[PDB]
Amino acid sequence: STGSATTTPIDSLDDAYITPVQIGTPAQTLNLDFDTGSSDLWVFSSETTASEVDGQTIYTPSKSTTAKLLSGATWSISYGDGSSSSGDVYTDTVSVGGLTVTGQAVESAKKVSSSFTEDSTIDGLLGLAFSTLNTVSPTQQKTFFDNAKASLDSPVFTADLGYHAPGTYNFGFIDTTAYTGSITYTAVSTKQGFWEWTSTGYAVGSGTFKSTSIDGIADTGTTLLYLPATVVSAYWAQVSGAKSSSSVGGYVFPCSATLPSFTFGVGSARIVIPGDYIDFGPISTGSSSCFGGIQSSAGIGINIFGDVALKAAFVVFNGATTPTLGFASK
Ligand SMILES: NCCNC(=O)c1cccs1
Ligand SMILES: NCCNC(=O)c1cccs1
Repeated sequence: STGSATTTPIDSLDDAYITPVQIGTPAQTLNLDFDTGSSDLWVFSSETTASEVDGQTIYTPSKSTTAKLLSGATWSISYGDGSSSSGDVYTDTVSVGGLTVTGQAVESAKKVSSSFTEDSTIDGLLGLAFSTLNTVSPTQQKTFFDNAKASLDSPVFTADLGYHAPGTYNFGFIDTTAYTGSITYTAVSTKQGFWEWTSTGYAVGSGTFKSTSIDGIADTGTTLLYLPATVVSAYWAQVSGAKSSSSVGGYVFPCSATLPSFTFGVGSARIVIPGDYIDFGPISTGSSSCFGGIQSSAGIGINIFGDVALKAAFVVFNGATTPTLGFASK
């Protein structure tokens, strides 16, 4: 089997991407944030505290003939950005882009943190990291990809995120029309439950490439590119008037700037992030200070190849017995 779904930026900055997902019988379509950095599929629901719902579409398990309470199971998750959610669990039929899984754990939120409530465009998350990170207790649950894998034509999914445009998530096949050149594959560690890999180095603009190992995760659920402070300082040093602002919480730059590109290495291959991809717009409405798309990971404890990086590539998440990542230009 295969599936193919379009993913759409939630706003003009690409702060996140939403992908429609069919849950239940008859289908209830929710717009979920596909997150290769977490492993829970959770939704706003008829159980969510009413004051914490503001415009999201909810899953109502009592209206699905295939929904079953997963008795005793609860979940609770805290993300790296400080946001959180928790609740109970149903199993139900979940389809993405024509690919159906029966008996998928659908984690129903009873509580969500303010940043979820305040984002009316995201109806929940669909985790695509390794199932070892799933938070359901006392019986850990599998991701949608892990449940689908055996049925897929190839045990893979691909992320093709757009810059200020829609893109695609495919499951079970590699669309050879969607990228240029060849795909370079690189090793993955699953030891922390993430799609963790080692980049071979970086360049700033037309500068020389620096060969250096940068361990990090491929995380579609993180907006920005988070790298070591040395690398980030080298990038922003090429932008007149850029500075790290403790008050704003990262590097800012004059909105009048033309940003340089940023290149990262994948083995002997190179992915180029155009400068425009690194502009996240005014820090507040009407400001002439703009927020940078490359930020330090020093406060995180891991480097994160988020959407800024991933949207410059066609990315293969290879879930073979030994997982690997693939990157191609496009
Ligand atoms: N801070 C806004 C609410 N949190 C989110 O939208 C998340 C997306 C992916 C991981 S957390
Ligand atoms: N240098 C121009 C300031 N940047 C912007 O207005 C936007 C960034 C992303 C969408 S608009």
